[PDB]
Amino acid sequence: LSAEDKAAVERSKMIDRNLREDGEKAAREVKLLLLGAGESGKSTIVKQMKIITGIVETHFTFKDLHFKMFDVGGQRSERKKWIHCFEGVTAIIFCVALSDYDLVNRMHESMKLFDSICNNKWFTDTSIILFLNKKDLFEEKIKKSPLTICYPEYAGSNTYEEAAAYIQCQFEDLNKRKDTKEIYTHFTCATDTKNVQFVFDAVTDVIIKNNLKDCGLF
Amino acid sequence: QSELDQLRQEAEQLKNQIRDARKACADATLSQITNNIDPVGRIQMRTRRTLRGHLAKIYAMHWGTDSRLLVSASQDGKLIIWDSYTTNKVHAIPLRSSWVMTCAYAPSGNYVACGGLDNICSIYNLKTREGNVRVSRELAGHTGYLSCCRFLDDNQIVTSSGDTTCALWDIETGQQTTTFTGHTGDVMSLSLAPDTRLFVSGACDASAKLWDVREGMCRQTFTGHESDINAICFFPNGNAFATGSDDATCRLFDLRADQELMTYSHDNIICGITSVSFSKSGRLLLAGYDDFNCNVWDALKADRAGVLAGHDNRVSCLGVTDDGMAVATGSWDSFLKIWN
Amino acid sequence: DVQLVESGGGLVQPGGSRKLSCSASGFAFSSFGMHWVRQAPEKGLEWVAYISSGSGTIYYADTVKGRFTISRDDPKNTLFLQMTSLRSEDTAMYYCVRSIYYYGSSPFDFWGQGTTLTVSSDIVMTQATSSVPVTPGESVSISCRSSKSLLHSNGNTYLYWFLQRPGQSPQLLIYRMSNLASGVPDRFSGSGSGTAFTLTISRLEAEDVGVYYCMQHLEYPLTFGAGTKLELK
Amino acid sequence: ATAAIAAAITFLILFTIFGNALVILAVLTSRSLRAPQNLFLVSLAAADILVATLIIPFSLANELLGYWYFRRTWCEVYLALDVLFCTSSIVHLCAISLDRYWAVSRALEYNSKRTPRRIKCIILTVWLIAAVISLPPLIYKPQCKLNQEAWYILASSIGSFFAPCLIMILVYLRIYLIAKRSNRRRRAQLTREKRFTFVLAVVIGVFVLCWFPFFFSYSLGAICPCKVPHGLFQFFFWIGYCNSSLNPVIYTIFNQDFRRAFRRILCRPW
Amino acid sequence: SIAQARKLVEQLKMEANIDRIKVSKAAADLMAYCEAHAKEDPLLTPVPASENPFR
Ligand SMILES: Cc1cccc([C@H](C)c2c[nH]cn2)c1C
Repeated sequence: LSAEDKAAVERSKMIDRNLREDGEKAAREVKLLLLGAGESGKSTIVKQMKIITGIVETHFTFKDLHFKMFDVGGQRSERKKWIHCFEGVTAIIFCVALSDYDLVNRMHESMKLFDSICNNKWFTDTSIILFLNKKDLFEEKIKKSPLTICYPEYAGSNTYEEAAAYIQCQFEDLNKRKDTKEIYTHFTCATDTKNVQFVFDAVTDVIIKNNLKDCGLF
Repeated sequence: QSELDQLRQEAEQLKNQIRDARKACADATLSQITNNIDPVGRIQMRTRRTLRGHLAKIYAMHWGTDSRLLVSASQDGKLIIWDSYTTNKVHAIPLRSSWVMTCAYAPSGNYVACGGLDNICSIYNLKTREGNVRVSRELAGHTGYLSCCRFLDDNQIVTSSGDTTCALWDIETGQQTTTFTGHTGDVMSLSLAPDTRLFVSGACDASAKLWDVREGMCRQTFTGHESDINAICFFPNGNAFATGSDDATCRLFDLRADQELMTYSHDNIICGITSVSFSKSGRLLLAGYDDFNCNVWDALKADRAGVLAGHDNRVSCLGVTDDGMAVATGSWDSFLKIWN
Repeated sequence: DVQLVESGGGLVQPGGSRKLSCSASGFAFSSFGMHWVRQAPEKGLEWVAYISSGSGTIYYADTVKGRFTISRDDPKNTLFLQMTSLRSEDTAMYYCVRSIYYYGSSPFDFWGQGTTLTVSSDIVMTQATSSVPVTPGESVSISCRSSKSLLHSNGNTYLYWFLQRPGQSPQLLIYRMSNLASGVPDRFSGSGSGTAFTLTISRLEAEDVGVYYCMQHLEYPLTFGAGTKLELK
Repeated sequence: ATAAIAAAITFLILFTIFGNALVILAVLTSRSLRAPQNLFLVSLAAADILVATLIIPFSLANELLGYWYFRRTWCEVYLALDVLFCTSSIVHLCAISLDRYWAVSRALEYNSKRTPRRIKCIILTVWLIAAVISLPPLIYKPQCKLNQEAWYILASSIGSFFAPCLIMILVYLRIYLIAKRSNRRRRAQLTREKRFTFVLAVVIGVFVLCWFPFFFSYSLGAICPCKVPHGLFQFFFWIGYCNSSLNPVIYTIFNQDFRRAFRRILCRPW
Repeated sequence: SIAQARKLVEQLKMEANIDRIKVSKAAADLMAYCEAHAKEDPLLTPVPASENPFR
């Protein structure tokens, strides 16, 4: 037996060890997914996230740790047949704009888009994070036209603290499952450090919860 | 005046005059014919191989030429050229992308191809004496996502995307030859005739269009399903073809009689049908479902002739060789197994 | 298109110790095992050593072990051969050889220039007789008969037909007894069964005359014969 | 009479056959358990089966009709293996505890360092530490007793139990403080708090009530060469044996992935 | 607008001249193809280890 199989199993083992030592390098790094809307805010939040067709990755670094952003909006097709291929990710970013309420049912379209991702059968473990862009641009929106244009079922004041909190309250009360994942929300800013650092901390909490998923302390 | 509504009513008029002309001709059902047939027996078959080399999902597989070599794809951007006798792996191919939807192998044995969400069908060489794994060509003409692609020869390939279309490329020139526009839903998969003259395309609009290769126009459009269509394979003679859907009903269409013939209903679990396969000489239609199973339907009895064991995740691709001696199942838990 | 770089030296008295180098360019050097083929001036080929790809398999012959050492440097793409305690009967022409071993591969498919060094129970193979008159149009039946049966129920039969052109390095013709090498015409129709072998060369043209070697590769070391060359007369 | 009790000990051996190697199979054929924190559990199961199949039948032969036999020079080898395979188990337990501390104390920049090469380095390091503990019964020189000079028994007792037990107590108290910090819609919190309180209570309690009285009786004999009742000492020795059986129960049933693996193993015959 | 309502009418007018086959004849063809090649299918009937390179 094993005429030249003693040299064939050597090739069978070399590029099998290569698969292991190349898969560990891709499995130890953390991945962050990015949904959004139609050209809403996925260009402003990637101004800091730049560097070290279909979908294109974004491989930047922060505190000597490489992140991989996976865009979605480049796919001009349906979502029912490839959203299961993007599982195993740590954090899903769902960037939402605020100044698109007047143009038409755009904010009402983003609510049922947020509803389809929080009740997905494949994303029942990955925690989702939503941004709220145009923080300074939404402050001048209320004095011309309030938020109560197409809301007869809700009454409130015309202050900026009430308008920014009700959008955060309406998005958070959409998930049917509340035990596993926890929706995070952060208003953006014009700075560079505090725009991503909370997101940094957010990913930290997820892995801590993932460790509480591992030790059984959850 | 306003004859656009009349042009819309001409569609239903020509439908009722042409497609609803199957009342005095489509009379022979498959219960009077299949009464005096003989069954195949309870098929007891077990796994002979277990290819534990991958680390991600597997939903792309195509055989070799002499029923020897496997082509498999993972979600790490890795192609593996498996051997089916000694559990050997020959070529490990790193990829520029990471999410692979389909793969194919040449009918001669030289080239491979793979594609995914990056809208690039990359054709690679294996017989290169200078840097054994290298990039031959990278085709790109779609704006959605590549779904399934199969070879015709060492110079052409038939690809299909989610752009409600499918195309026939050219390896020698690098451009495209034709584009098969005129489709409504998302194209999911395709199969082709063994003499390579007619190919059947999949859909998400519950249709199975038989196209043409040379002339560049559509030939036949079918119906019958109430959901999407995930996998279509073609009969080894040229008469029929099977279609798998998401309502646990695998149907068997027909081209000569132009009538749907047999339905496969699984009354236990109503999960989808994500892979179909024929045998060598019929009478054994293999079907990989979403309920962690792999069932064996009969081509004339429509009862299950034995089951197959499952995995930790769903069986997503099937395969029967050119001679008919190896069934290969590929699931999402990296356990590409080879049955009897 | 690929290149193999070698060097040379002078005559060495019996009792020396040197190092030879083989460099490669044009292909990936890491994924090929490396042979050393030593050609005596009496036309008889013989084998020295083999190193594998993953540096875990080093093979020698019977009368070779002990005083020879092989090594390789993959970022430098070089092959080093340290020879100690040289004699007056082990100095000859050398060849550094790339070879890969998988299903559908071609071992001994491209050799190199090599070096010149001068001074001053295996498997029995039969090669007789190296004097056959050929014309441009005459066929030939080269006799190469083995003793051990090469039917492993595998079913690869491991015999290799090589052609040596006069003046340059020899090249492969037939690998695994029934295939055809890349860049070789289809005149070399070879076949056989178990023990018998036949190399039918029909429609001959007077441009590829040389020495025909048949090599047996079921067990180590590499067994050879004596040589089979043609003639115009 | 007595041997039926030993038959229960035999049943004890059977559970060490049943659990540990099965846990090894739960690492071998899995996809969700490919994470590199399970090599510690593989080495712990290997250490437990090396406790069982090498030490426990000879202990059963030694306790029943007490005198040492089957050779003359096997006494030192048996004492060395008995110290080695148990000290290895204790240091694998404190290594699991330290890895679970380093999981949540530094979250992001530790996963770039938690490589299986580092895990194998920690495993070989703690096996070499156990070998250093088990060496001074080999070097420096019919009842096969357990007795050495006063310099070794204190050092071996401390470096076997009293430093890893103190490290595990401080680590799991820090884990309890972190899990109290990482908890803050109310009925899913007040029961979750009792859940991880019960888990961190059982993990820190079964180890203490399973090892601490034997090391207390083993350390009072060098502090005060005063109480030798010879009744509770052998019972504490068997209680010290019992963790080689109790290890697959604690560290596996509290996770969803190990329970899913046990379910897919035990559902295929049924 | 007009072209998408015209191409469907052209497709329905080009899918009219099809000389179809009787359904019983097309079923007899599929029956005869499975009957004639019933001994060249080594998956319907198992083969021993001498006729199989797997076992
Ligand atoms: C110091 C030390 C370290 C490890 C094991 C032991 C004894 C032999 C024991 C405890 N339980 C099982 N055997 C000692 C004394």
